[PDB]
Amino acid sequence: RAHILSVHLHKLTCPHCNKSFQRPYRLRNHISKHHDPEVENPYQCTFAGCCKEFRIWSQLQSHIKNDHPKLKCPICSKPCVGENGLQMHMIIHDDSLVTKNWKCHICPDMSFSRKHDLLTHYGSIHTEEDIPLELKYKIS
DNA sequence: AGATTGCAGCACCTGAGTTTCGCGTATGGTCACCCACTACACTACTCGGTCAGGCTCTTACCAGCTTAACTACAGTTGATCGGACG
Ligand SMILES: [Zn+2]
Ligand SMILES: [Zn+2]
Ligand SMILES: [Zn+2]
Ligand SMILES: [Zn+2]
Repeated sequence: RAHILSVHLHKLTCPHCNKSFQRPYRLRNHISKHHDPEVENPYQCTFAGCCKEFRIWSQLQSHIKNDHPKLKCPICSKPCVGENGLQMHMIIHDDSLVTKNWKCHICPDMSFSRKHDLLTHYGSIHTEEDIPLELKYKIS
């Protein structure tokens, strides 16, 4: 895989000056300046569904760090991008919309009908230690 | 009534119709081995983004002046706007 990407598919080289760069990111920045079109805003947001464009690389660095920070779900630690990403993923845990089933983390048999009732099993066969966070998190 | 002779009865070697058999030749059947394909979960090296380090370029200068434009003061006229008409 490395041989193909270093002897035949020269993807890390400039299309114009024939320098090369240690990551595609720096090649992109290089093309955006040293071989740039007459465009006023040489930088464009690299992320999903974002259409914004910028004059100086520092403003793009700021925009990525502000509006596309890479987060982990507070409950399930799965990664997501930006405020919308977190708010979209938080629906999955929501007990008002997602009228989910109720089970033990270990015991195969459980089949509760309400959240308060599920805490009886975790309060007796387990205890207040090693209950799952989605059950515990009365955060709203 | 004897010398010549046939009948036919005895016994033992022999022959086929009939049978049981052995094998060929070949066929369906047991079952043991090991192969091919598939696949859930995994191993591990690379690529990639991000960050620092610190060497690097390039700015534009102080008050004044002296080369260059605006940036406020200013006046009659627009035609959206309110709110009420059709
Ligand atoms: Zn180049
Ligand atoms: Zn963006
Ligand atoms: Zn979550
Ligand atoms: Zn249990």
